[PDB]
Order: sequence, then structure tokens, then C-alpha cells
Amino acid sequence: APKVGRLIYTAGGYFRQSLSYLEAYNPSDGTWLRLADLQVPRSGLAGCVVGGLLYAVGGRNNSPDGNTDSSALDCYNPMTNQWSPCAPMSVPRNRIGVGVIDGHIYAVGGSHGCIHHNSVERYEPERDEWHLVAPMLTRRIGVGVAVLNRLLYAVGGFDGTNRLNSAECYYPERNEWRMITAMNTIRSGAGVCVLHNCIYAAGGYDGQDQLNSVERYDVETETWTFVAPMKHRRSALGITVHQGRIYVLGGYDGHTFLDSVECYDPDTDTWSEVTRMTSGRSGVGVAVTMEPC
Ligand SMILES: Cc1ccc([C@@H](NC(=O)Cc2ccc3c(c2)CCCC3)[C@@H](C)C(=O)O)cc1
Repeated sequence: APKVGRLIYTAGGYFRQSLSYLEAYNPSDGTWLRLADLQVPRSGLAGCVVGGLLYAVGGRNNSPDGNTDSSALDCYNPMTNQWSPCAPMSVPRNRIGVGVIDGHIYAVGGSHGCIHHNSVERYEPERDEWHLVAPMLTRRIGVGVAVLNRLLYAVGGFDGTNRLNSAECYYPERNEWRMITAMNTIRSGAGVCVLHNCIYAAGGYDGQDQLNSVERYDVETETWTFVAPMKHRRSALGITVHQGRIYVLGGYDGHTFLDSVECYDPDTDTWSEVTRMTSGRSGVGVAVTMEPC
């Protein structure tokens, strides 16, 4: 499963305005690479990879000229260092979560103005088409999404009135969502990822404060268990998994836009500061794929 030449890509983000940055971090030598800007600045987007290509999904362009929620899907090829537009989603989705199953991109929840989506849609890259699938049981913006064992999980978020500790799972062969065990902590804008047989939820916002606590859901035992907390509390953070470790990137702690990048080692149950982003930002999209040419 592991292979050389893989980088952690971070796309977009927010700092006083939505950002167009695409930067790639190499954990092997600690270097950052500046790559082609997004065609449209976006915060609150999600990133994912299908067939070696990096996709930026949804978000919102917060600029002095206005605030525009994004239905866009854009594809970055590391072999060419170029972005290419894809077919747009059916609705704009800010503060979105995405997950990949069998080479298809699931776009989950998000906001459009004061509308809080429970709708979900699926992208087919070979046909460049989006199609709606079953909506979630709960409206969720700032939702964390991860895929384990070809099942799609939507974790936490904000429904328009309350931040959520609830979570649910999508079963594709049934086109059906079912609630799973609720988290021990209310988390909106948490970083959600998959490591081994567990869904991790790191950080987030409970309506009052940002969190440094981290918990993981064992899909076999159906229980949430806290692991070691991050050094820096954060919400609207980027997250990914690389070489069996969790990386959290940036975010907002209620006072400062973080440039901190922490790395979680599950064998030692410890977090370590590995690098800092070139500038503090929140609401990034993050994914791992091969290094560019
Ligand atoms: C991407 C994302 C996901 C979830 C959220 C959720 N809020 C937070 O985490 C608090 C937060 C986070 C970043 C920033 C601010 C506030 C205010 C200043 C600008 C940056 C949102 C749904 C909610 O619970 O109100 C925000 C953004």
C-alpha cells in the first residue's frame, strides 16, 4: 500500500479572504512546493484523489466583491501542474465533506446561504457526471467525511441550530443512511479521516470553543474512544493520512489562523509538530497523491 513520491496537497483556505493556494508538503524532506493556483479562490472546500488526480470540491469564495458559494469541481493533474474544470454539482456546497468509493466522489452536505444541506451526490469521472443519491438523515454543514471498507461516514457538523455529536453511515448497495453511535463530543468543523479500522474525529467546534480532543470510532465495536489530544485546539482544519499517520493542517482556534501541522502516531499515541504551513489559514482541502513533475 505505501509508495514513494507521495505529497500532502493543501488547496484553498481562508485568511481575511478566500485563498487560491495549492501547496504540497513532502514529509520525507520537510519541504513545501508552490503549485498552480486555483482558478477561483475557495474556502470551506474539500479535497480528494481519484486515479492520481486531485479534485477540489465545493467551498465558497469570500472576497470583498461578495460571497459566492461554490458548486464547482476542479481537477489538478500533477503530471501537468494544471487545473481543469469538471462538471459542477447540482447545488453550491460550502463547508462540504467528500469521500471516494470505487473511484466515485461523494459530495456530502454543506451550506448554500442559510440553507443547510442533507443532500448527497456522486460524481463519475469516466462520464463527467454528477447524480443525486439518498440524502442524509441529518442536515450537516462543516461535516467530516471518511470512507472505510467501502462505506461512507458523515460525522458531526452543524444543522443550522445546534452543533452535532451525531454521525451516520451510507451503505451504497442499499442507497441508505443509518445513524451510528454518537461521538462523545459535539464537533463542528472537525478533521475526519480513516486510519486502520477506525474513523478519527480531531478537533472541531462545539458552539463555544475549539477543541484539541481527538476520538476514534471502531467500526467493529461501534464505540468512540478518546486518543491523545492535539497540542493545538483547532476547527475548520485540514486532515489526511500518510504512511500510517494522521496529519492535521491549519485551522482556527477562535483567536488565530493556525499554520501548525501536527502528526499523530497511532503506535505511540502521540502528536508531534512536524512543520508549519507557509501562512496560517483555515478551511483548506487536503489530499495525498504523487509528486508533480
Ligand atoms: C470549514 C468550516 C467548517 C465548520 C465551521 C463551523 N464553525 C467553526 O468551526 C468556527 C469557526 C471556524 C473558522 C473561522 C471562524 C469560526 C470565524 C472566523 C473565520 C474562520 C460552522 C459550521 C459552525 O459550527 O458555525 C466553519 C468552517
